Amino acid sequence: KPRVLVLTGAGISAESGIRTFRAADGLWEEHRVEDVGTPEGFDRDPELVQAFYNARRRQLQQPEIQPNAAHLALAKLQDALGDRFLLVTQNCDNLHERAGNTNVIHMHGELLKVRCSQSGQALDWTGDVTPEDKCHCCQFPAPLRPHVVWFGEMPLGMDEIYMALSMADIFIAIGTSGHVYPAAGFVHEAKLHGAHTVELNLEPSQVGNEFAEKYYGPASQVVPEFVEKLLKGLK
Amino acid sequence: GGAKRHR
Ligand SMILES: [Zn+2]
Repeated sequence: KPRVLVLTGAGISAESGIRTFRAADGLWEEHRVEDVGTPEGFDRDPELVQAFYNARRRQLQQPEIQPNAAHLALAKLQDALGDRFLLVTQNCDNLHERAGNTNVIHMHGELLKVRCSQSGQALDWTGDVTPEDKCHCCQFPAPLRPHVVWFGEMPLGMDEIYMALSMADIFIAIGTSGHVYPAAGFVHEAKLHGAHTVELNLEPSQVGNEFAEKYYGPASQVVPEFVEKLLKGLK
Repeated sequence: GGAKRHR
């Protein structure tokens, strides 16, 4: 009856056609992370940053965008393990939710949520954000910002995550780059507490003994077959 | 674990 914690990154959603939040060369595809993924960027040019996330939010909800087999396999794994399963994602898309996962910890926030920039309260939000969209949680309504964690900000749900990490029998990292901390350090924390560690990725992130078990290839192929193997090892 | 950071 093992406890399983799964961490996912941008690699699992790549095959779904998602404009990516994988940082490469300081770029998020064609935008400077410094400009649209930092608190300073939002302070320097909020109208641009709101437009960048408005565009991402729209693209996320286009009909061609669907959870892929890897998303579905994790939903099956949660079905089989119940409270013994926790999914933590660095992704701000909702493809895990659409797949059927519940209680997903979005450590970097969610594209389909916005946040009151003073209260910090988040709320579901599917449309554009305009300068006249303001909070309802405060005495003087304040501007709303994307509920996406930027580089330089503290990730969400870390107490819950580290608790689960200390308890996990199996830790699986899927589609993560190994460049973004503290997420990339979770494997180390998992191994310090005796978990069996697994990497499922398109390319190797780390080099060494820190993932005990590793399989590489497209997420839609490698992930369902690891999960299906794991699910048959319970029976 | 600190803030969200690269490298
Ligand atoms: Zn407010």
